[PDB]
Amino acid sequence: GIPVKLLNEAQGHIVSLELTTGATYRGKLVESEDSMNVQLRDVIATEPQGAVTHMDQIFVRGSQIKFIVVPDLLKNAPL
Amino acid sequence: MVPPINCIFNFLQQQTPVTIWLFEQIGIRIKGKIVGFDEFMNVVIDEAVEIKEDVEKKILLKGDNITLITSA
Amino acid sequence: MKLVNFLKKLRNEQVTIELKNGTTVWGTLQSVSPQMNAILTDVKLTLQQPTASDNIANTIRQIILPDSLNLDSLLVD
Amino acid sequence: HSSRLANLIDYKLRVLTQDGRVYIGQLMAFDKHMNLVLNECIEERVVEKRVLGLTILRGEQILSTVVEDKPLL
Amino acid sequence: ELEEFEFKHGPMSLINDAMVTRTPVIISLRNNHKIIARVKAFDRHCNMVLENVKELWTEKKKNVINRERFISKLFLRGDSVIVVLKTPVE
Amino acid sequence: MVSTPELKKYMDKKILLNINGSRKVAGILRGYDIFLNVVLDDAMEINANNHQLGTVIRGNSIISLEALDA
RNA sequence: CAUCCGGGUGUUGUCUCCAUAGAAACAGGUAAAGCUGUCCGUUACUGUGGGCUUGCCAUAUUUUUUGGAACUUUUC
Repeated sequence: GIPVKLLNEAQGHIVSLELTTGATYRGKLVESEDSMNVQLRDVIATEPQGAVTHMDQIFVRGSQIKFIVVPDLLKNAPL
Repeated sequence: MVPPINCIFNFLQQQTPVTIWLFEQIGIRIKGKIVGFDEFMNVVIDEAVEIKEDVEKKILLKGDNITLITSA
Repeated sequence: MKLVNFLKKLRNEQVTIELKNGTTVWGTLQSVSPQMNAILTDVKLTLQQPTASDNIANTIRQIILPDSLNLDSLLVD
Repeated sequence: HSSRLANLIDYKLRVLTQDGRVYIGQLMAFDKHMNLVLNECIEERVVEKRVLGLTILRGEQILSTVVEDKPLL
Repeated sequence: ELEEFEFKHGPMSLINDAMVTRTPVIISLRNNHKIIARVKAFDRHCNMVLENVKELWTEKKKNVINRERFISKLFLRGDSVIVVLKTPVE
Repeated sequence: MVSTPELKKYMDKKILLNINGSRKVAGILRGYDIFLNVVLDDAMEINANNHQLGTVIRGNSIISLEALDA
């Protein structure tokens, strides 16, 4: 469907995300998946208290991925 | 490759003691040897004991609440 | 062989349904989906204060239907 | 069924989430898991505001949907 | 298929066994509010239709205060159902 | 989604585990699974006191896994 | 460089045969037309009949729809 392939067409660019844990990371995408799995490099993690951190490689969970952010130029991509 | 199903078969025939963690309750612990199991992470622990180091004394566990299975 | 089939016959009915979050929504039913996705028309939703929304739409605890409906005649296939 | 979700396609709605946020923005897509993608997103924690852009929220995080405005031409 | 054989032999067979005789069932729900009513029809997920519903629940504001509520019909989804008691009259 | 992810470049490599409950442990990833369960050798948790163990980690409670050395 | 024998597409007109009531009625104008306004034929909410552009085609036991929820308390 359009919600799964819309992320795979965003790969290479940077996207932001939301967790069920509550913290968000940001980084340019390396891979996606049908589960809503993730893979980035150079994450910029930020908890609700606001502690900034660095994480090199991160794989993510489909259920734990809450709400993701896609590139604004990818809104003219056809479905 | 050492798969998570291929490791658990050695824990039954070896009869090793294994500690069980919680789904969302790290304050509790688990222990015991597992004789057999099932596909969904079902466990029949033998010599069942509940883990401030108050060890309280077959048990049957649900795979949805299992967290970790570490030999030793 | 499910109770979801009779709930599609519950269309046009008023229902003050409770949710797993625990809100209150009184409104007329539009349609019932096979995964319980229900559409509401001319609704009165409450959390906060009561706030009216026109087209309201797995968290539903139970819909408390009115007593004017005869249940056994709909409970047949 | 799925007749109700397509008729809202190309429409701005208010969708409440399970955490309590209600993101608002026009509907671009819908999926079988309740996955919807939106454009021009604005979250309202409550007196506040937030500017994101294009978001695709999951079916687990959703609570309901309610349309704010009619279809834009 | 195989759900029909367990429908009479299983623990849901008493849901037919009490529900066939018109017995009442006290169901302990997930909201911290036990349910008392008379059952009509149920399913494999335990989505039950009650008649003459009566809930019992404490409160605070703080001291303990119990309250009751009368419901005509309530098709409650089985996901909140956490313990169902087939308490017979006889 | 039977296709398991590609941790094969990190297999037999040092790890910095992220788990549920604010838990972390270091160990060499020996094997992977379809569900993301891992097998760690030289188990050493991150308290500040680090106790060596020598470990089969569960998949779902883990959040991610990092690298000590690049 | 010409001539000659032939050709295509479009438009309006005309002729032939068949059909007909229909509102093919009225008025503006161009190089062309319902080009434009009024206008009417079925007629926009139903029931019977046809066709599909359709619902994706049916998963309570790990990444979305059968719940890890419930409940308590402080700080502003």
